[PDB]
Amino acid sequence: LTKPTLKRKKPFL
Amino acid sequence: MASSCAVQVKLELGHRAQVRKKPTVEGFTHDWMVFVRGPEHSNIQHFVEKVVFHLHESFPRPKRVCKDPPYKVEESGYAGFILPIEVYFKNKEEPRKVRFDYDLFLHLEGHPPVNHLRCEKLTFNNPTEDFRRKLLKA
Amino acid sequence: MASSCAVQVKLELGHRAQVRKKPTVEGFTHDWMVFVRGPEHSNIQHFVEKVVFHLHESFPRPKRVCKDPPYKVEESGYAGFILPIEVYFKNKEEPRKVRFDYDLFLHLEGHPPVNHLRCEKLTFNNPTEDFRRKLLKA
Ligand SMILES: [Li+]
Ligand SMILES: [Li+]
Repeated sequence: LTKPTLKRKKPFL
Repeated sequence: MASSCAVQVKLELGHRAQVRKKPTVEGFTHDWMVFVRGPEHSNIQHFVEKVVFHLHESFPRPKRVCKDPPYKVEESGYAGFILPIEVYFKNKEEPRKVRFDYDLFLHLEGHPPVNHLRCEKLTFNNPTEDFRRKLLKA
Repeated sequence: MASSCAVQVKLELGHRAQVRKKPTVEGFTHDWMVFVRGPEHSNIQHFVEKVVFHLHESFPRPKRVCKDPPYKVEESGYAGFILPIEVYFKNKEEPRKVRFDYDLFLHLEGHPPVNHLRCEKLTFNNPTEDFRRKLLKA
C-alpha cells in the first residue's frame, strides 16, 4: 500500500 | 425485533483522461485522474475508512490508498485498463468493504477528453447502531 | 445529503370472538376482544403514542383510546362490524398515524370461536432522527 504524494497538479478535462 | 431498516448510500466513481500536449519521457501520452466521492459534495468520509485504488501492475507502487478525501489518484500513462477500487467502511461487521472494477479508458488524440461518471448505490440492511449513524451523517 | 433510510415495523392486529354460554340482558350473544401489538412480545410503545379503536356507533363511548399497552378493547355484542383502528405515532411530522379498517367478524354457535390475526407492515421513508430512533428501539 502507498500513500500518494502531495505534489499538486494542474486541472484538466 | 419489530423494526428493521435499510440504509442506502450513493457513491460516484469516475475519471478524467486527457491526451497530453506532449508525451512524457517514458512515452506516457495521457494524464488521468480517478476518484470516488459522494454526489454533490456529500461527505462519505463519515462511513468510508479508506479507498484503495489498484493500479495496473505496470505502475510502480500500484496499490494507492487514500484514508482521507479527496479519494483520488492522478497519474500519467499510455493505456486504459481495469482498475479495481476498494471502498472500506468504518464498520465492525460484514461487509467491511466493497469492490468495483472500474474501467479506466482513454480516448485517442483527436477526441475530446474523457470525463466519465458512474453512479453506484450501496444498500446496508440492519447495520449496527454505530454504523447506521455514520452512514446517516453522509 | 447522499444517504437515505427506510424503516419497516411489523404490527399484528387481531381479534378473538366467542359465543357466550348465555346471552346478556341486552341480547349480547358474543364476547370479543380486538388488539394491536408488536409480533413476538415486541414493544411498539417506543414509537406508538396511542391506539384508537372506533367501535360501531351502536356502542356507548364508541371511540376507545389506549395510551398504554395492551392496545385492546374487550366487549360483548351481537354482531360483527368494520372497526376503524388508528395507530398514532410518537413523532411531529407526517405521517402522524395510520388507519386500518379492521373486519371484526363473529362466528355463529356450532362453528369454532374466532381467533384471527392480521399482519401489517409499516414503512417509514427517511424519518427524522428522533423518530428513527424510536422506531428502531422496537
Ligand atoms: Li476516510
Ligand atoms: Li403508547
